[PDB]
Amino acid sequence: SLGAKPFGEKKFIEIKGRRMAYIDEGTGDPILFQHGNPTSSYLWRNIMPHCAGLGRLIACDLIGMGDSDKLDPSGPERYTYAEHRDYLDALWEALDLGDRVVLVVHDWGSVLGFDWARRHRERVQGIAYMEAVTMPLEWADFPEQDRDLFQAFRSQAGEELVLQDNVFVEQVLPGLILRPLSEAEMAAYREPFLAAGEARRPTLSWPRQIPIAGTPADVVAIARDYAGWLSESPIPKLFINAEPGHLTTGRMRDFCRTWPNQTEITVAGAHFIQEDSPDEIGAAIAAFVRRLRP
Ligand SMILES: [Ca+2]
Ligand SMILES: [Cl-]
Ligand SMILES: [Cl-]
Repeated sequence: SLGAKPFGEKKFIEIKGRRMAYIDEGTGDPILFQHGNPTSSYLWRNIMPHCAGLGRLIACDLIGMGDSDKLDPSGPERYTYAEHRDYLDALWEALDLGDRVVLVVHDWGSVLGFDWARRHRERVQGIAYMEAVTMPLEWADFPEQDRDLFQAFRSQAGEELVLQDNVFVEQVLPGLILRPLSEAEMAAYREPFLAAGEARRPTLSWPRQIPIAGTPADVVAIARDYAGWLSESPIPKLFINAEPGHLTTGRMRDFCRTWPNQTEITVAGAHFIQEDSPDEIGAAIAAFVRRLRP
């Protein structure tokens, strides 16, 4: 069902001298849910219950997000993809995930998860993905109506929009969810970002890192690498397509539809589809995991 309550209990662990927060419920092989910008483990709260008893259910809060520590001193050079990956790699190592992991990914969680899967392919049992960065983008691949805003994030205007005015949390987020969010739901999304200034830096560093028209080159190369790999990998896949969808449409979707050994369903949603169709998404993930784990 829908609902504003988080799933399970937040746990904390020290990583590179910082505390990171995560949900870790149940036993067995992990089903690892990764949020992106500007969300947290909270994104998965109505989806994870569908996988009850099917494995160890894990959702990590990226550094500087959710209940994870902020980086200090924060600034325009902090919270790059590379820095997030250092923290998340270390957290995932610390969690003792074993060698039959099912990844469930979204948004920046997909860049992180697809890249981790490429690097740890022997340990990946299945990959479920939705509204994901399936390959590097060209501007034509970025949803037309949001181009100007994201171009502004990727300019000097970004600090005012995001650090001062919290545009990613307050405008982009509800703008890409089809149903109205409750007061409690927005409170949960707002909480890590209540203070103006550097507390909000992760939500600006993220759009600045999106691999678009060759920039930034490091993230482009990472996405190029995992795009080639996923297009050939026999690892079972679940593609949760969205209508109307947002990012994973057009050529982005044409491309991921070429990936081997893949099941697809379509659910209602734009970008943050977990808030529109959580039960349809959860049901599909659970069915996928049941087939992977007979
Ligand atoms: Ca909306
Ligand atoms: Cl095992
Ligand atoms: Cl972003």
